[PDB]
Formats: sequence, C-alpha cells, structure tokens
Amino acid sequence: APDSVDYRKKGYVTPVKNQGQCGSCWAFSSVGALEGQLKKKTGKLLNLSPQNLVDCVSENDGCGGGYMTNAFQYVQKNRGIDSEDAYPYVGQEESCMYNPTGKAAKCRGYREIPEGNEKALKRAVARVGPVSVAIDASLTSFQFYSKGVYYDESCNSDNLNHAVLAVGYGIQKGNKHWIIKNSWGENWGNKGYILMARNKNNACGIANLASFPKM
Ligand SMILES: *C(=O)([N][N]C(=O)[C]([C][C]([C])[C])[N]C(=O)O[C]C1=[C][C]=[C][C]=[C]1)[N][N]C(=O)[C]([C][C]([C])[C])[N]C(=O)O[C]C1=[C][C]=[C][C]=[C]1
Repeated sequence: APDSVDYRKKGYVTPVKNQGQCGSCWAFSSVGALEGQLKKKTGKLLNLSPQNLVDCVSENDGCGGGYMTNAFQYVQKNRGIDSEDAYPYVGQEESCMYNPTGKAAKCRGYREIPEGNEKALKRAVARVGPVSVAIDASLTSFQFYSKGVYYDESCNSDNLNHAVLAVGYGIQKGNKHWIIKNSWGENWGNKGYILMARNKNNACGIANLASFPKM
C-alpha cells in the first residue's frame, strides 16, 4: 500500500458523468466500482449502465435514492449488468428492460469496509481498487468546491446523503486526502473531482458506508 495512488492514472476510471435531476448517485457509485474491477479483471475499460440499476433494482428507490450494496446484489442475482451503450442513461425511472445481449459484466457479491475505519478504507483502495462511498454533500461549501483539500466543521458524519466514488488518496501541501469522483458533470468541482480530507476524524462520513463488488 503506497502513500499515494491515483487509479485515473492507471486507466481504471471512466470519464465523469452527470446524474442530472435524479437521485441516481448510488447507481453511479456502484457502476464506477464495477468498472474498476472489470478493468482490473479483463483489462478493458467501458461504461457500465447506471440506468440498468435505476430501473431494475427493486430494493432501491430509483431516482428517489438507494444503496450500492443492493445494486451489487442485483448484478449478482441477475448474473450481469448492461453496458452504457446497451442501456443509455435517461435520468428518469422507467421499467426494467435489461438486455441480456448487451451484458458487459457481472459480479459475485460485495464487501463492506468496517464502518468508520479510514485505515481499512485506504487498505481497500490500495489492495482492490476504486471503492464506493457515501458522504454528506449537503453543505454549501461542498456545492461550490473547486480547489484544495475539502473540509468543513459543519459536515455531518451521520447525515450520509450522496454516494460517490473513491478513486484514490494522496497528500497535498501536507494534507492527506481522498480522491473522489462525483457525478455532477465535469464542469463541477475540479473537473468533476473533489479531494476530501483524510484521517480528519472520518470527515463527512467518508468511511461510514463503503463497499466494493467482488467478481
Ligand atoms: C443521490 O443522488 N444524491 N442526490 C443528489 O446528488 C441530487 C439529487 C436531486 C434530484 C437534485 N443532485 C442532483 O441530482 O444534481 C446533479 C447536479 C448537481 C449540481 C450541479 C450539477 C448537477 N441520491 N441519494 C441516495 O441515493 C441516497 C444515498 C445512499 C448511498 C445512502 N440514498 C437514499 O436516499 O436512500 C434510498 C432508499 C433505498 C432503499 C430503501 C430505502 C431508501
């Protein structure tokens, strides 16, 4: 486990997407996680379908919200997930139309990080790859972030309200951080990314609800 790692540099990350006016962030987090592993396992990098999840995961609420663990279990039971091309994103709830022939991957379960354990989280990102996480993205300081390691005393570790993708970690000007991939488009934050404080008392609940798919 290095002191710094960026999976974008390793080609384990697809370009930044934009969920739009739909609470499908959980879907984008799941997908991002699957894409890392799929890349790690097969050597290819393609866009998996968040819409597949939105319409098909019955234990979740589509645009009204959901959990990544539910999304992972779905892919396992369904024995697959479609590629973005085979099931494009519409940003709206629709009936499940999973196309078996557009299948791009699947998974055989998932693994959760010990709640609140930033150490294990780092270990997971180092060992396995991009990890799905939930944070508190309610603060105005988060909405308008652009540079530097983000942090705010007002952040609530118990009000988890946004699922996001941990694609790395490092240290900038003395500050350890998490390299986070958002789904609000590229013109947001730093080209769609945000570096959030690491080892700063589990800032914004970064390690409270994290997991990764297993293939
Ligand atoms: C996430 O999507 N978080 N919400 C957003 O990011 C919002 C959604 C609103 C529709 C506005 N912003 C947005 O969509 O805008 C994009 C944008 C913003 C600014 C500039 C440009 C573009 N949805 N939240 C969840 O899914 C949560 C998180 C989960 C990981 C804990 N889950 C949830 O609400 O629970 C649902 C549930 C599931 C199963 C059983 C019971 C409940």
